[PDB]
Amino acid sequence: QSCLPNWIMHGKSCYLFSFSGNSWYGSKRHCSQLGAHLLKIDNSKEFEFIESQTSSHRINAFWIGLSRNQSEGPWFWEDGSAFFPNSFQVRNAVPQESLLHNCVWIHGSEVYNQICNTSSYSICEKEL
Amino acid sequence: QSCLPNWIMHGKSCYLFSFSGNSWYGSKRHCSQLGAHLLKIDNSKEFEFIESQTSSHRINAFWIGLSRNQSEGPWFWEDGSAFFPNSFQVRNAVPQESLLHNCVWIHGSEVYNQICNTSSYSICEKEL
Ligand SMILES: [Ca+2]
Ligand SMILES: [Ca+2]
Ligand SMILES: [Cl-]
Ligand SMILES: [Cl-]
Ligand SMILES: [Cl-]
Ligand SMILES: [Cl-]
Repeated sequence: QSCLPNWIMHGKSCYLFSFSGNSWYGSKRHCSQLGAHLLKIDNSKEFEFIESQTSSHRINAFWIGLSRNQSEGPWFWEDGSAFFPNSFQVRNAVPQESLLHNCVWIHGSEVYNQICNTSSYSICEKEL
Repeated sequence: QSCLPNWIMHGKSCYLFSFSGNSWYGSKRHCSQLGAHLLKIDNSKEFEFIESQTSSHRINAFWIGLSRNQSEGPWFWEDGSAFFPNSFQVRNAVPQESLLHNCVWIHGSEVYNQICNTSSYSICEKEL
């Protein structure tokens, strides 16, 4: 069971920390070109691993595979599964301030909703 | 190469026509669990193939992998690539009438925006 050069193994996955700026959509499509998807956080061990990387790279945020379709309405992971705050809650959460903030990125130790077209770094994930 | 039993080959893909009702999100989940994604239409030949199936199965509509994160926002395929009306235009397009209509399905020969949570059939796609 292998990961590609420059991808990091943890748990049951391979990870690319992409230090390049893209909208959330551009990030999704970059991960897709690599046969991967934007990060889905599945458990606490996965979260703490990711967080140990994002908190050590806190100059930019990293787009992840979490988004909603309505400007407030349910968060869903890139595989279509529902969000549960098992490891973290999405931050910036009153009605008004959340307006058009429909995609999610990690910045340091915090997971934030954000305007989808914002240029940021990203994390891709592929199964080990 | 090969497609799974009950998946149909066309062009460079294998297709599952899923005759089971789900939300757009639930359809996304089902395709993801099969190592697949919701239909992405890449070309006119692919569209015409799909349309010969949807127009012969008109009792229900089929969720596909096209959605937007806000109603005043651009459609994107499930791989993050931008939508272009090469084969079809999404139908129901005046501002006020397509609010909360943020996911796309095919019904017969037409592609419509719809309320994401609506239950219908779906089409999964994976590479041949
Ligand atoms: Ca994961
Ligand atoms: Ca396709
Ligand atoms: Cl993704
Ligand atoms: Cl978790
Ligand atoms: Cl999908
Ligand atoms: Cl059309």
